[PDB]
Amino acid sequence: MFDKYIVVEDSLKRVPGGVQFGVRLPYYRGLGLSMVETMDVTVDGERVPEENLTVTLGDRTVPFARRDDETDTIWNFGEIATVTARLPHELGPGEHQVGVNFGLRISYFPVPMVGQDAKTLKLVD
Amino acid sequence: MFDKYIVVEDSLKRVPGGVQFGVRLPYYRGLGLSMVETMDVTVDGERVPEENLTVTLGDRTVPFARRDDETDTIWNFGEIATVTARLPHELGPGEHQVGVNFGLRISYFPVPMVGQDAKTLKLVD
Amino acid sequence: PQIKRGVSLYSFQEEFFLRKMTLEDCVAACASMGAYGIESLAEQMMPGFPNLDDAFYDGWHAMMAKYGTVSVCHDMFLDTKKFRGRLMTLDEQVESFVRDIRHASRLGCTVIRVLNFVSPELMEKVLPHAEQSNMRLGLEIHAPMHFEHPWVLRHIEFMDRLGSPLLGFIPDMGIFTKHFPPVMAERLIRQGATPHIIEYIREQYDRRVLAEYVVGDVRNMGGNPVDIRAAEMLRHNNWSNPRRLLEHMDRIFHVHAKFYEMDEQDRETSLGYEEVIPVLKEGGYSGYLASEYEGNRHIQDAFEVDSVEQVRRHQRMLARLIGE
Amino acid sequence: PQIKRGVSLYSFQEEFFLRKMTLEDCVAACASMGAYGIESLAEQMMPGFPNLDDAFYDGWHAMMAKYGTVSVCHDMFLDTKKFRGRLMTLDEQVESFVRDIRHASRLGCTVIRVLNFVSPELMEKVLPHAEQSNMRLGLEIHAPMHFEHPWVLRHIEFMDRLGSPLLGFIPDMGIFTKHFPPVMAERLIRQGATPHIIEYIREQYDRRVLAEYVVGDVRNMGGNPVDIRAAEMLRHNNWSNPRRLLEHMDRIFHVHAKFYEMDEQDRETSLGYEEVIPVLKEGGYSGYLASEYEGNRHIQDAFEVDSVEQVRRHQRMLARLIGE
Repeated sequence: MFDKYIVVEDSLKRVPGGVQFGVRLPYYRGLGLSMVETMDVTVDGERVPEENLTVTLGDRTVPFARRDDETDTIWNFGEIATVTARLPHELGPGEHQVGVNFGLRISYFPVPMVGQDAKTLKLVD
Repeated sequence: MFDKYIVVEDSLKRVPGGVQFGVRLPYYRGLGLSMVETMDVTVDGERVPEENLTVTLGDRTVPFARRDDETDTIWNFGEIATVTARLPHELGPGEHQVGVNFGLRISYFPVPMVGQDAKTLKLVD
Repeated sequence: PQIKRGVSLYSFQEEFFLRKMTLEDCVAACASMGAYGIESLAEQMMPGFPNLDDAFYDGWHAMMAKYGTVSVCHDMFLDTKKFRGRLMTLDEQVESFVRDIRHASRLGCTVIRVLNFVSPELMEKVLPHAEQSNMRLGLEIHAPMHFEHPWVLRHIEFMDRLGSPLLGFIPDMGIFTKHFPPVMAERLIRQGATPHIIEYIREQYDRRVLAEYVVGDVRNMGGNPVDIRAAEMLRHNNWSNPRRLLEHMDRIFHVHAKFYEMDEQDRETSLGYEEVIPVLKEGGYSGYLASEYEGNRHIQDAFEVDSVEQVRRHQRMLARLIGE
Repeated sequence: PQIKRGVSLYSFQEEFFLRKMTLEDCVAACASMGAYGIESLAEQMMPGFPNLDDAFYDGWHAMMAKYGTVSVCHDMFLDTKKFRGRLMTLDEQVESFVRDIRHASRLGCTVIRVLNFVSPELMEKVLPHAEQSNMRLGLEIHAPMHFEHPWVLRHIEFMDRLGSPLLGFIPDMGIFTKHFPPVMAERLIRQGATPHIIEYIREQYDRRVLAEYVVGDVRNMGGNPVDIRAAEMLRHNNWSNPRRLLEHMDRIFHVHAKFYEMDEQDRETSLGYEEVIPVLKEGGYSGYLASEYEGNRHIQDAFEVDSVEQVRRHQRMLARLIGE
């Protein structure tokens, strides 16, 4: 659900070693960060490995590979997290494609619950 | 179901251009031949194409490719059919492996119903 | 004291398949158990059906008198997929069903087991033929169905509007599957399943967990294809409320006393016989319980099959629960 | 004249997600329709749960008084798979459930919506804590379950032995899914489904044909991956017997008036409201019907969402069927 709102418009900004952008969770309530089981990120069609990913929720920045220790860190309903991607080369100006594929470990649901979205974003300075 | 009884012991005999053997249907009642949807025959691991296979039930011998027209030719419960396999070379004496893989179009069942068997038969003279 | 004991000869399919028992052998075995009510499968042990001649049927009548047995139930089949690439027309199906109505009339039967997948619409269209032979139509209710499944609910609608006493049900005891049947589980492990995974599955079955949770759960814990097939059997075996039978007693014509395994205690090891039979008594049921042994297909890979012995124990158990 | 109207704030998720409606906006919308009973999802529109302070809860109490609304029901969640590689222990689960009992106690609610998948064994262990807050625990019954499902049957077994008036049920109207929801089928075609096959699937749904037959038949007719997923929804949407509710009236604490689409005629397009509401009247129900709009997730790909308008129509429809 809410797939069309996963990648937030106008949120792509350069940071040292990569780019950041805004992401919303495709689920109808808050969920502990530890149950965001998979999050496949693509920039310009290239997959960004999990070791190069961070999620910022409110005032908390966590490496994506350590989310298991965030059992009580809530991705609140509709809260925008800032995802930071370390990239192997600097990004030029203009528009770029950002893809996100979610898998949620939902306890009352037997298989990972899925939502997916992709948008073309311009690099805002 | 009835898988261990599909290939009938001691029934392998030479005929012109191949071999014949006895086959029982792995189902608990008689069934029209037209619903034997697949019958994959292997001799010594080699697949015998469907055009080189015939089925004899009682006094009726039908080419396997024409079984669709046998809507009322019944494979009776427990009845042994004589299956004749046209082969590309004569079979030497002694023991050989015979495999049969059934798929039955059973009307109250959603997917092909399956049964499988293989036995080593000696070419009896 | 109104429940009568019978046997579906389907119970003896293994010996019949191997030509160890003839048809008359099966009826003979039945009377020796005091199971005088006979349920039969024409497409299974009377080759030549639906073209049986008066000589056959009169002979069946003479056999019944010799053994003191009674021809109770005929079990129809409907091969709607007989023609490749299409299904039968509704009109073609009525013809197939009438074969079975005629034969059941000619067999001396009082009821037909109408296959569970038969449509309300086909039942309605063949009803006049049933009326002509004063022949009852009992829809088998088998797993995962039950008297509250919408398919049966829709059937109940049709029978409620039409109001004919010839339309009804045959509950099959697999809708009262209290535990995952032992003989099924044992074959699954013999087929290569993980015994630890089987144990989880059997435990979860008793807990009544949704089948789909169990499927994904067995999947998630590393189950093999056999384990997956084992777990997915939870979609095909179900418990249902035995007291629901009280609401429909007038439409329960006959009962499939399905069973898989009678232990050395004259106890059925997985089906809820001890619950259903008291209810039938509460409801005044006066029909037959017909042993419907299906254990053969599960044990035959590793064990000799003895359907007669197995039926003797089932019949002794039925007598016990009935109170005779 | 005792059935009361309420709304689950879950209905406004689209506007709340987009920050188009605040939490107070949601209660405000509710009072304008005369739906004074509020069912809420703490993990959805109260960030900071379960660490809400007395200022929040006192503030919620003051809001209720301003709108004349009544805080009826809290919807709990249980994240048993919170820890990777394991499920919560029974002691950890009680802790999660008691959080929700405390919060529901502090929110002024009289009942908790207990997730359908919660085990009978867990219901039993938190019961003494429920007793301390005079808090009812209502198990949601939603598709493909129903009041005769063995999972619910097993729950009834536990509640019968324990004998507590605080244990009960929340029927969810998806078990009265009379037709395959139109908005589901329409989204399916937008996703690439074959329209004629969607029509076959929708047709078979009304016929009550077994889900597994329809799936294999759609597979067999050449369905693409989207068609197959469409057919398998028949395993997740079901019809059930509306009169079965009369047997459980003492345990129906609250009802999920689920809906997907109210058309311009103020008629719900696929759910059996016209059958269920008369039964509740017949049964003496004095609880709430709480709007639970879920159409948003299906229509949002091609249409703007109007949860407020949709709930207005749902509430007008409920009022009519009740007789007010």
